[PDB]
Amino acid sequence: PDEQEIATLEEDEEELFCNRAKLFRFASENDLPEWKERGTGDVKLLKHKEKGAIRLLMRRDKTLKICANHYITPMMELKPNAGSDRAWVWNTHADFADECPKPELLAIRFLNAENAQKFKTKFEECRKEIEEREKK
Amino acid sequence: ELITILEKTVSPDRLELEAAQKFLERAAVENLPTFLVELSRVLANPGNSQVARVAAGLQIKNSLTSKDPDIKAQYQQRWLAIDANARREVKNYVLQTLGTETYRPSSASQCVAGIACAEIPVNQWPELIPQLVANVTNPNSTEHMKESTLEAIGYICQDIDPEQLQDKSNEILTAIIQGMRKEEPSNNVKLAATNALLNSLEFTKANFDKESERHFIMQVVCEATQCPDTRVRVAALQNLVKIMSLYYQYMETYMGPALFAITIEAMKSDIDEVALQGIEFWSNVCDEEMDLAIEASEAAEQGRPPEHTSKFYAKGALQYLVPILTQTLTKQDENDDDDDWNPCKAAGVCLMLLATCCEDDIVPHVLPFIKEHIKNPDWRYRDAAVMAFGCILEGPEPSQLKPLVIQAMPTLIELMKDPSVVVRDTAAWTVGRICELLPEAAINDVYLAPLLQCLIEG
Amino acid sequence: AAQVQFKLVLVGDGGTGKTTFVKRHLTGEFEKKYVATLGVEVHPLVFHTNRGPIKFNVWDTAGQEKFGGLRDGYYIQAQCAIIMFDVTSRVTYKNVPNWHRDLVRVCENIPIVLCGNKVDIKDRKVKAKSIVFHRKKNLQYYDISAKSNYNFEKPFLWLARKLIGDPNLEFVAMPALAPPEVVMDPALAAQYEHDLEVAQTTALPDEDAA
Ligand SMILES: Nc1nc2c(ncn2[C@@H]2O[C@H](COP(=O)(O)OP(=O)(O)O)[C@@H](O)[C@H]2O)c(=O)[nH]1
Ligand SMILES: [Mg+2]
Repeated sequence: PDEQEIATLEEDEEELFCNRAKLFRFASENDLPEWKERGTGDVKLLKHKEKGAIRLLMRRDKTLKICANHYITPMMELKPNAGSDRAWVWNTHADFADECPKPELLAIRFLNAENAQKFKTKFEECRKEIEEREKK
Repeated sequence: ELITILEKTVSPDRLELEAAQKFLERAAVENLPTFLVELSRVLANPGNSQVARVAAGLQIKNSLTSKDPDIKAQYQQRWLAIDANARREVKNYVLQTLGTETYRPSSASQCVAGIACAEIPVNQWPELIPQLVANVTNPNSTEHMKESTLEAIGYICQDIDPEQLQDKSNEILTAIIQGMRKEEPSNNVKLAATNALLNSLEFTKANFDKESERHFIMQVVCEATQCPDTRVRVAALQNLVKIMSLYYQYMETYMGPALFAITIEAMKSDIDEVALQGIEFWSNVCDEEMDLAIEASEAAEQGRPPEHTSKFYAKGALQYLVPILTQTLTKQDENDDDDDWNPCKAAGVCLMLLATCCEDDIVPHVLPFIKEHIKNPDWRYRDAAVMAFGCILEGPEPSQLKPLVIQAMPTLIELMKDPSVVVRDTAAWTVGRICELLPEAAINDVYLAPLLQCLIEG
Repeated sequence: AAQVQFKLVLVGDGGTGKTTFVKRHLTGEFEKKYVATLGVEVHPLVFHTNRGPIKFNVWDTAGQEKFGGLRDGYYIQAQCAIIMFDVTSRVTYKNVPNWHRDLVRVCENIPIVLCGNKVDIKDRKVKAKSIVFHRKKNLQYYDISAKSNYNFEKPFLWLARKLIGDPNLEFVAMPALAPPEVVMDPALAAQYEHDLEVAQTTALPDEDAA
């Protein structure tokens, strides 16, 4: 067959973070914008070896399909789910989950507290690094 | 020019499908007789593509049949009101197109079956049965002709009411048997005839009541079970299972001399499609005998049972069934899903049914296998042993099951830590069933809850 | 034609099944509202296996008899099919032989999978010991539930294994493609900020349900 050698294209990049979580997608296109499921799986943050580009990439479980794939920009800063302690909400302008750019609003809930805090700190570190890179 | 829109029916585009459906609905509503005549004319002509003829045949069939009985009756009543000449023309076209289809599933047979269901109870198509019988029995008929006619006969028998064709049931069975006979050179004809017989078994109750006809049917089915073609064997075993399900009381003269060896060889065969049916035969036998035992238990209050002819075939065949099932449980692979319907799961279900049926008698025939293979170095045999031990836990008296704390528990606890994942999961299943068994086998609940909690976390 | 797309057919029954099992794979969601299928709505599903990409033209057939339209017309040139029934209503299981007969009468020995939906709802009405049809016709059976994603990928994996001809076939991770970076007018950015705060205020109601 045409199997050749399957490449996930995760090479040439460093996996800064990886943990299990559940992700939700905001149905902005719907007349009722309420949240909808997107899948459960490991959320990975990938930093390019030399291009210095940090991106988010999450697949599902037992199907291994992409459900969220977009870069990280310095504009994705403020909005948290500070009311709760197991949630995080962010906005992306170019999502390539379905091989077509779309605007998306996403949420995530890891387990309760510690995973969420560690993810937030790592995300802030990556965002600060990308801001420092773009400032020059 | 219905050819273009019928060809459009296979396209995946939503707009094309919607347009095709709208055109079909408009044509059907505007003039049903002319629409049916044009559809049958398209179907009859062999110069059209396969898709167009199949679509036309399916449309004609849907014009006469519906899953809802009221809608089907309404369609048949509407069909009976069509002009006699148009009905004659469409019936002639549908009858003549038999045998001109090069694809195995004949679409014309469904139209024939629909028109038969519509007209036979009113006796409006008398020539249909003699024509089909002549087509089947003619030595000069082509293979496609035989296959199409046999499929049409099978559909007619399976669909129409049984009372309406009792007069010609004899001729129908004669044609089917002549199709199924070994002399037939075409395997496709054999498969079609066997499928027709399987579909028509419920219709031939009166024939099965006659001793000679029942004997002839059983003999031809047992002859067919030895056909070299795998699909013919599978169809014949399905026929045997259906016959056992429907005519259990009439199987006394055949069980043992002929059925026992065939079923045992099917179970021992290496082909999955054959072994599955071989195991299913005895599983259905056990289920029917359990139902008869329930009927006898109920009728113990009523004095005499109505039809309790249970000969306990399962109990007599237990000592031969058990070793074959235990051997079958060994055939497994690591990369195989535990929910995959291989002969292993069928063998396990059959073992559980036998345990629930024979009750106290299962243990002597199964326990030596467990003792021998509980510590076999091969993980497959160990898995088979633990699976069998777990299966036999339900149905025997708990007082008879007391030899489980003596030797079973200290070894299944070790097996729960076995390097192989499959045996680990099956031992977890076994100990889970033991968790449900132990409140009955325990003399007192002084250790029930703590041991239950320990085994849940085990 | 580098794809191996097959025409899959979902027959099912009235409600209780497709257009939610499919929608779970297509985008990923759980449609809690019953919108009866009107026609033969087609959704192309793509899976990745170690043998290469595989495609399924899923022809979703309506279960209601009045909404069938072309009742058996869609069962043409079909290469695989799935029969679905609700385990919470014995009526949907009673009609499985009719669907199997209709599939067989138009297609020649195509692989068929029998699936029982809504296994997570508890108070199961069709006990596992009462399901014997798959034994009779050598059909592969599964317990699935789109709400809890319990074995929701098994039928497609089994169908892929049967059609491709490799019992060892398994699902592999889908390759990742770098998204293109684009920017837009700041007015749309402010609109998206408004949508972001609207989303963050409405996130909690979903948490309470979950
Ligand atoms: N698949 C699935 N559906 C459920 C479950 N519990 C409730 N449902 C509902 O059952 C409905 C099934 O309808 P649907 O299959 O879409 O209708 P159909 O397309 O005509 O067959 C859905 O709208 C669900 O909201 C469950 O556990 N699994
Ligand atoms: Mg539907």
